[PDB]
Amino acid sequence: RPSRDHLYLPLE
Amino acid sequence: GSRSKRDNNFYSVEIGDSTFTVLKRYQNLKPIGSGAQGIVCAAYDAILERNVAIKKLSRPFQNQTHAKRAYRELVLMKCVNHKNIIGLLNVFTPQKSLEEFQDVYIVMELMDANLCQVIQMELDHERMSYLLYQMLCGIKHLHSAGIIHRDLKPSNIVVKSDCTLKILDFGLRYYRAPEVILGMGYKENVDIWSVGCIMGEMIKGGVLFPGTDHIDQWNKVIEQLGTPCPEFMKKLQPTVRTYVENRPKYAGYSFEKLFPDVLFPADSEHNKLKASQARDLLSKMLVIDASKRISVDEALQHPYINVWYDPSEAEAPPPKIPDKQLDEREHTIEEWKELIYKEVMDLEH
Repeated sequence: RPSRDHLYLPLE
Repeated sequence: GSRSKRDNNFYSVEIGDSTFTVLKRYQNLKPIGSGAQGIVCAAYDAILERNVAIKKLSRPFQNQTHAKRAYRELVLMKCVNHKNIIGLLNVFTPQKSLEEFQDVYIVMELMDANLCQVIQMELDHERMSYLLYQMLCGIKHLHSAGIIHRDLKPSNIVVKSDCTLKILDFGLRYYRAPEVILGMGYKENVDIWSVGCIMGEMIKGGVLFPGTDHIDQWNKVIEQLGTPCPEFMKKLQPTVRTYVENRPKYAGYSFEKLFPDVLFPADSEHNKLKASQARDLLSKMLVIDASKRISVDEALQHPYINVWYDPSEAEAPPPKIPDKQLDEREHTIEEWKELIYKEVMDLEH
Protein backbone atom coordinates (compact mmCIF):
# COMPACT_ATOMS: atom_id res chain seq x y z
CA ARG A 1 0.00 0.00 0.00
CA PRO A 2 2.54 2.59 -1.24
CA SER A 3 2.39 6.38 -1.13
CA ARG A 4 2.68 7.93 -4.60
CA ASP A 5 6.29 8.85 -3.98
CA HIS A 6 7.06 5.14 -3.64
CA LEU A 7 5.88 4.18 -7.14
CA TYR A 8 9.03 3.69 -9.18
CA LEU A 9 9.47 2.58 -12.77
CA PRO A 10 12.94 1.04 -13.41
CA LEU A 11 13.28 2.60 -16.85
CA GLU A 12 16.27 1.91 -19.10
CA GLY B 1 20.44 40.79 -45.93
CA SER B 2 18.47 43.08 -43.64
CA ARG B 3 17.36 40.26 -41.35
CA SER B 4 20.60 38.23 -41.61
CA LYS B 5 21.69 39.53 -38.21
CA ARG B 6 19.09 37.18 -36.66
CA ASP B 7 21.03 34.09 -37.81
CA ASN B 8 23.67 34.65 -35.07
CA ASN B 9 21.07 33.69 -32.44
CA PHE B 10 21.35 30.05 -33.55
CA TYR B 11 23.88 27.30 -34.26
CA SER B 12 23.67 23.98 -36.11
CA VAL B 13 24.39 20.39 -35.07
CA GLU B 14 24.08 17.18 -37.10
CA ILE B 15 21.67 14.62 -35.65
CA GLY B 16 21.75 11.55 -37.87
CA ASP B 17 20.62 12.62 -41.35
CA SER B 18 19.14 15.88 -40.07
CA THR B 19 20.52 19.26 -39.11
CA PHE B 20 19.15 20.82 -35.91
CA THR B 21 19.56 24.61 -35.93
CA VAL B 22 18.67 25.86 -32.45
CA LEU B 23 19.02 28.81 -30.13
CA LYS B 24 22.48 28.91 -28.55
CA ARG B 25 20.99 28.37 -25.07
CA TYR B 26 20.31 24.72 -26.02
CA GLN B 27 23.49 22.66 -25.68
CA ASN B 28 24.68 19.07 -26.22
CA LEU B 29 21.74 17.79 -28.24
CA LYS B 30 21.34 14.03 -28.29
CA PRO B 31 18.60 11.99 -29.97
CA ILE B 32 15.99 10.49 -27.66
CA GLY B 33 13.25 9.49 -30.11
CA SER B 34 11.55 9.82 -33.46
CA GLY B 35 8.01 9.78 -34.76
CA ALA B 36 6.33 10.54 -38.09
CA GLN B 37 6.21 14.32 -37.69
CA GLY B 38 9.43 15.04 -35.89
CA ILE B 39 12.80 14.11 -34.55
CA VAL B 40 13.34 14.62 -30.85
CA CYS B 41 16.47 15.43 -28.89
CA ALA B 42 17.38 16.04 -25.31
CA ALA B 43 19.35 19.23 -24.64
CA TYR B 44 20.67 21.24 -21.77
CA ASP B 45 19.06 24.68 -21.58
CA ALA B 46 21.82 26.92 -20.19
CA ILE B 47 19.35 29.69 -19.37
CA LEU B 48 16.91 27.57 -17.37
CA GLU B 49 19.78 25.39 -16.13
CA ARG B 50 17.81 22.23 -16.83
CA ASN B 51 17.50 19.53 -19.44
CA VAL B 52 14.68 19.83 -21.98
CA ALA B 53 13.32 18.02 -25.00
CA ILE B 54 13.36 19.61 -28.46
CA LYS B 55 11.18 18.38 -31.31
CA LYS B 56 11.79 19.57 -34.86
CA LEU B 57 8.78 19.78 -37.21
CA SER B 58 9.63 20.37 -40.84
CA ARG B 59 7.06 21.86 -43.21
CA PRO B 60 4.05 21.62 -40.86
CA PHE B 61 2.09 23.43 -43.60
CA GLN B 62 2.61 20.74 -46.25
CA ASN B 63 -1.18 20.39 -46.65
CA GLN B 64 -4.30 21.64 -44.89
CA THR B 65 -4.68 18.61 -42.60
CA HIS B 66 -1.07 18.70 -41.39
CA ALA B 67 -1.28 22.46 -40.97
CA LYS B 68 -4.42 22.28 -38.85
CA ARG B 69 -2.92 19.63 -36.59
CA ALA B 70 0.33 21.61 -36.18
CA TYR B 71 -1.38 24.91 -35.46
CA ARG B 72 -3.70 23.28 -32.98
CA GLU B 73 -0.76 21.63 -31.24
CA LEU B 74 1.02 25.00 -30.78
CA VAL B 75 -2.13 26.73 -29.53
CA LEU B 76 -3.14 23.97 -27.13
CA MET B 77 0.30 23.21 -25.73
CA LYS B 78 0.55 26.95 -24.92
CA CYS B 79 -2.83 27.46 -23.27
CA VAL B 80 -3.06 24.12 -21.47
CA ASN B 81 -1.29 23.81 -18.11
CA HIS B 82 -2.03 20.39 -16.58
CA LYS B 83 0.25 17.92 -14.87
CA ASN B 84 -0.71 15.08 -17.25
CA ILE B 85 -0.18 17.04 -20.50
CA ILE B 86 3.29 17.94 -21.72
CA GLY B 87 4.12 21.57 -21.15
CA LEU B 88 5.44 24.06 -23.75
CA LEU B 89 8.67 25.77 -22.65
CA ASN B 90 9.59 27.55 -25.91
CA VAL B 91 9.00 27.56 -29.66
CA PHE B 92 11.11 29.06 -32.41
CA THR B 93 12.19 28.92 -36.01
CA PRO B 94 15.79 29.57 -37.11
CA GLN B 95 14.61 30.82 -40.52
CA LYS B 96 14.43 34.61 -40.76
CA SER B 97 11.47 35.24 -43.10
CA LEU B 98 8.10 33.80 -44.14
CA GLU B 99 9.54 32.83 -47.49
CA GLU B 100 12.40 30.78 -45.98
CA PHE B 101 10.37 29.41 -43.08
CA GLN B 102 10.16 25.63 -42.95
CA ASP B 103 11.11 24.32 -39.51
CA VAL B 104 9.40 24.70 -36.13
CA TYR B 105 11.23 23.70 -32.95
CA ILE B 106 9.09 22.92 -29.91
CA VAL B 107 10.89 22.86 -26.55
CA MET B 108 9.23 20.82 -23.77
CA GLU B 109 9.88 19.41 -20.37
CA LEU B 110 12.11 16.33 -20.67
CA MET B 111 10.50 13.08 -19.60
CA ASP B 112 12.39 9.79 -19.25
CA ALA B 113 10.73 7.37 -21.68
CA ASN B 114 7.62 6.63 -23.68
CA LEU B 115 5.10 4.06 -22.49
CA CYS B 116 6.49 1.29 -24.74
CA GLN B 117 9.00 -0.27 -22.32
CA VAL B 118 6.64 0.17 -19.38
CA ILE B 119 4.13 -1.99 -21.21
CA GLN B 120 6.59 -4.85 -21.28
CA MET B 121 7.51 -4.55 -17.57
CA GLU B 122 5.95 -6.58 -14.86
CA LEU B 123 3.71 -3.87 -13.38
CA ASP B 124 1.74 -4.34 -10.21
CA HIS B 125 -1.77 -3.03 -9.83
CA GLU B 126 -0.55 0.03 -7.96
CA ARG B 127 1.61 1.26 -10.84
CA MET B 128 -0.78 0.16 -13.58
CA SER B 129 -3.76 1.85 -11.95
CA TYR B 130 -1.82 5.05 -11.24
CA LEU B 131 -0.60 5.28 -14.83
CA LEU B 132 -4.12 4.69 -16.12
CA TYR B 133 -5.53 7.27 -13.67
CA GLN B 134 -3.09 9.84 -14.98
CA MET B 135 -3.94 9.08 -18.57
CA LEU B 136 -7.64 9.49 -17.74
CA CYS B 137 -6.99 12.81 -15.97
CA GLY B 138 -5.16 14.15 -19.02
CA ILE B 139 -7.91 12.93 -21.35
CA LYS B 140 -10.63 14.43 -19.12
CA HIS B 141 -8.81 17.75 -19.14
CA LEU B 142 -8.64 17.73 -22.98
CA HIS B 143 -12.31 16.80 -23.26
CA SER B 144 -13.28 19.63 -20.90
CA ALA B 145 -11.55 21.97 -23.42
CA GLY B 146 -13.55 20.51 -26.34
CA ILE B 147 -10.55 18.47 -27.46
CA ILE B 148 -11.08 14.78 -28.37
CA HIS B 149 -7.82 13.04 -29.15
CA ARG B 150 -8.60 9.87 -31.21
CA ASP B 151 -4.96 8.80 -31.53
CA LEU B 152 -3.67 7.95 -28.09
CA LYS B 153 -0.93 5.31 -28.21
CA PRO B 154 2.10 4.28 -26.20
CA SER B 155 4.55 6.38 -28.30
CA ASN B 156 2.70 9.61 -27.51
CA ILE B 157 2.56 9.07 -23.78
CA VAL B 158 5.70 9.67 -21.72
CA VAL B 159 6.69 8.82 -18.16
CA LYS B 160 9.31 9.50 -15.53
CA SER B 161 10.88 7.00 -13.19
CA ASP B 162 8.65 8.33 -10.38
CA CYS B 163 5.67 6.82 -12.27
CA THR B 164 4.33 10.23 -13.37
CA LEU B 165 2.86 10.47 -16.85
CA LYS B 166 2.10 13.07 -19.51
CA ILE B 167 0.37 12.97 -22.88
CA LEU B 168 2.53 14.48 -25.67
CA ASP B 169 -0.01 15.78 -28.16
CA PHE B 170 -3.62 16.57 -28.98
CA GLY B 171 -4.53 14.00 -31.60
CA LEU B 172 -6.14 14.06 -35.01
CA ARG B 173 -3.61 2.04 -36.14
CA TYR B 174 -3.62 -0.55 -33.35
CA TYR B 175 -5.08 1.75 -30.71
CA ARG B 176 -7.78 3.55 -32.71
CA ALA B 177 -11.43 2.99 -31.85
CA PRO B 178 -13.77 1.10 -34.14
CA GLU B 179 -15.67 4.28 -34.89
CA VAL B 180 -12.45 5.94 -36.08
CA ILE B 181 -11.22 3.12 -38.28
CA LEU B 182 -14.75 2.62 -39.74
CA GLY B 183 -15.40 6.35 -40.28
CA MET B 184 -18.48 6.62 -38.05
CA GLY B 185 -19.45 9.45 -35.79
CA TYR B 186 -17.55 9.71 -32.50
CA LYS B 187 -17.85 11.26 -29.07
CA GLU B 188 -15.53 11.71 -26.09
CA ASN B 189 -15.39 8.03 -25.17
CA VAL B 190 -13.57 7.30 -28.41
CA ASP B 191 -10.49 7.89 -26.23
CA ILE B 192 -11.63 5.20 -23.72
CA TRP B 193 -11.07 2.53 -26.37
CA SER B 194 -7.43 3.51 -26.67
CA VAL B 195 -6.98 3.45 -22.89
CA GLY B 196 -8.44 -0.05 -22.91
CA CYS B 197 -6.02 -1.15 -25.62
CA ILE B 198 -3.07 0.18 -23.63
CA MET B 199 -4.29 -1.40 -20.36
CA GLY B 200 -4.88 -4.69 -22.13
CA GLU B 201 -1.39 -4.60 -23.61
CA MET B 202 0.11 -3.93 -20.18
CA ILE B 203 -1.42 -7.19 -19.03
CA LYS B 204 -1.05 -9.40 -22.12
CA GLY B 205 2.28 -8.13 -23.49
CA GLY B 206 1.23 -8.33 -27.12
CA VAL B 207 -0.59 -5.61 -28.95
CA LEU B 208 -4.25 -6.61 -28.59
CA PHE B 209 -5.37 -5.84 -32.12
CA PRO B 210 -2.26 -5.91 -34.38
CA GLY B 211 -3.93 -5.35 -37.71
CA THR B 212 -1.60 -5.40 -40.72
CA ASP B 213 -4.01 -2.95 -42.34
CA HIS B 214 -7.49 -1.42 -41.88
CA ILE B 215 -9.68 -4.47 -42.51
CA ASP B 216 -7.23 -6.73 -40.77
CA GLN B 217 -7.48 -4.42 -37.76
CA TRP B 218 -11.24 -4.93 -37.72
CA ASN B 219 -10.81 -8.72 -37.99
CA LYS B 220 -8.50 -8.82 -34.99
CA VAL B 221 -11.04 -6.84 -32.99
CA ILE B 222 -14.08 -9.04 -33.81
CA GLU B 223 -12.07 -12.28 -33.43
CA GLN B 224 -11.35 -11.30 -29.81
CA LEU B 225 -14.50 -9.40 -28.84
CA GLY B 226 -17.19 -10.78 -31.12
CA THR B 227 -19.15 -9.51 -34.08
CA PRO B 228 -21.11 -6.40 -33.08
CA CYS B 229 -24.91 -6.12 -32.97
CA PRO B 230 -27.18 -5.09 -35.90
CA GLU B 231 -27.73 -1.77 -34.09
CA PHE B 232 -24.04 -1.04 -34.57
CA MET B 233 -24.01 -2.26 -38.20
CA LYS B 234 -26.80 0.16 -39.15
CA LYS B 235 -24.54 3.08 -38.16
CA LEU B 236 -22.04 2.20 -40.91
CA GLN B 237 -21.88 3.80 -44.33
CA PRO B 238 -23.27 1.39 -46.92
CA THR B 239 -19.94 0.30 -48.49
CA VAL B 240 -18.32 -0.12 -45.09
CA ARG B 241 -21.31 -2.03 -43.80
CA THR B 242 -21.07 -4.50 -46.67
CA TYR B 243 -17.39 -5.20 -45.82
CA VAL B 244 -17.99 -5.47 -42.10
CA GLU B 245 -20.82 -7.91 -42.59
CA ASN B 246 -19.00 -9.99 -45.26
CA ARG B 247 -16.88 -12.15 -42.93
CA PRO B 248 -17.15 -14.91 -40.39
CA LYS B 249 -19.42 -14.48 -37.43
CA TYR B 250 -17.09 -14.47 -34.47
CA ALA B 251 -18.52 -14.78 -31.00
CA GLY B 252 -15.40 -13.53 -29.18
CA TYR B 253 -13.96 -14.63 -25.87
CA SER B 254 -15.04 -13.84 -22.32
CA PHE B 255 -12.88 -11.33 -20.52
CA GLU B 256 -11.85 -14.17 -18.19
CA LYS B 257 -10.41 -15.96 -21.22
CA LEU B 258 -8.88 -12.77 -22.69
CA PHE B 259 -7.27 -11.80 -19.40
CA PRO B 260 -6.90 -14.90 -17.21
CA ASP B 261 -5.67 -14.84 -13.59
CA VAL B 262 -2.26 -16.19 -14.64
CA LEU B 263 -1.48 -12.83 -16.31
CA PHE B 264 -2.09 -11.04 -12.98
CA PRO B 265 -0.65 -11.47 -9.37
CA ALA B 266 -2.28 -14.07 -7.09
CA ASP B 267 -0.36 -13.94 -3.83
CA SER B 268 -3.31 -12.51 -1.87
CA GLU B 269 -7.05 -11.93 -1.60
CA HIS B 270 -6.27 -8.29 -2.41
CA ASN B 271 -4.69 -9.21 -5.72
CA LYS B 272 -7.52 -11.64 -6.56
CA LEU B 273 -9.95 -8.76 -6.08
CA LYS B 274 -7.77 -6.46 -8.17
CA ALA B 275 -7.56 -8.96 -11.06
CA SER B 276 -11.34 -9.08 -11.06
CA GLN B 277 -11.56 -5.27 -10.92
CA ALA B 278 -9.04 -4.85 -13.75
CA ARG B 279 -10.93 -7.36 -15.87
CA ASP B 280 -14.21 -5.59 -15.09
CA LEU B 281 -12.84 -2.22 -16.21
CA LEU B 282 -11.39 -3.77 -19.38
CA SER B 283 -14.81 -5.28 -20.15
CA LYS B 284 -16.29 -1.78 -20.00
CA MET B 285 -13.60 0.02 -22.05
CA LEU B 286 -13.03 -2.61 -24.79
CA VAL B 287 -16.59 -2.33 -26.08
CA ILE B 288 -16.99 -1.97 -29.83
CA ASP B 289 -20.26 -0.03 -29.74
CA ALA B 290 -19.44 3.33 -28.17
CA SER B 291 -23.04 3.71 -26.99
CA LYS B 292 -22.35 0.88 -24.51
CA ARG B 293 -18.77 1.83 -23.62
CA ILE B 294 -17.88 3.49 -20.32
CA SER B 295 -17.19 7.22 -20.16
CA VAL B 296 -14.06 8.89 -18.86
CA ASP B 297 -15.89 10.08 -15.74
CA GLU B 298 -17.20 6.57 -15.08
CA ALA B 299 -13.75 5.09 -15.55
CA LEU B 300 -12.30 7.55 -13.00
CA GLN B 301 -14.97 6.36 -10.52
CA HIS B 302 -14.31 2.68 -11.19
CA PRO B 303 -12.80 1.01 -8.13
CA TYR B 304 -9.65 -0.02 -9.98
CA ILE B 305 -8.81 3.63 -10.79
CA ASN B 306 -10.61 5.56 -8.06
CA VAL B 307 -8.11 4.83 -5.30
CA TRP B 308 -6.00 7.65 -6.83
CA TYR B 309 -8.84 10.12 -7.41
CA ASP B 310 -8.23 13.77 -6.55
CA PRO B 311 -10.59 16.39 -8.03
CA SER B 312 -7.77 18.99 -8.17
CA GLU B 313 -6.24 16.73 -10.81
CA ALA B 314 -9.24 15.13 -12.49
CA GLU B 315 -11.54 18.21 -12.40
CA ALA B 316 -8.99 20.95 -13.01
CA PRO B 317 -10.87 23.78 -14.80
CA PRO B 318 -10.23 23.92 -18.51
CA PRO B 319 -7.96 26.30 -20.34
CA LYS B 320 -9.06 29.58 -21.81
CA ILE B 321 -8.62 28.96 -25.55
CA PRO B 322 -8.05 32.18 -27.51
CA ASP B 323 -10.84 33.27 -29.87
CA LYS B 324 -11.04 31.66 -33.31
CA GLN B 325 -7.59 30.06 -33.17
CA LEU B 326 -9.21 26.68 -32.60
CA ASP B 327 -11.87 27.30 -35.24
CA GLU B 328 -13.25 25.03 -37.91
CA ARG B 329 -12.55 27.81 -40.43
CA GLU B 330 -10.62 26.73 -43.51
CA HIS B 331 -7.66 28.40 -45.21
CA THR B 332 -5.39 28.01 -48.26
CA ILE B 333 -2.03 26.36 -47.68
CA GLU B 334 -0.23 29.69 -48.08
CA GLU B 335 -2.60 31.17 -45.47
CA TRP B 336 -1.91 28.23 -43.16
CA LYS B 337 1.84 28.82 -43.52
CA GLU B 338 1.34 32.49 -42.61
CA LEU B 339 -0.84 31.56 -39.60
CA ILE B 340 1.71 29.06 -38.29
CA TYR B 341 4.65 31.43 -38.86
CA LYS B 342 2.85 34.22 -37.00
CA GLU B 343 2.05 31.87 -34.10
CA VAL B 344 5.68 30.70 -33.88
CA MET B 345 7.03 34.26 -33.92
CA ASP B 346 4.41 35.33 -31.31
CA LEU B 347 4.97 32.34 -28.99
CA GLU B 348 8.73 32.43 -28.72
CA HIS B 349 9.92 33.47 -25.26
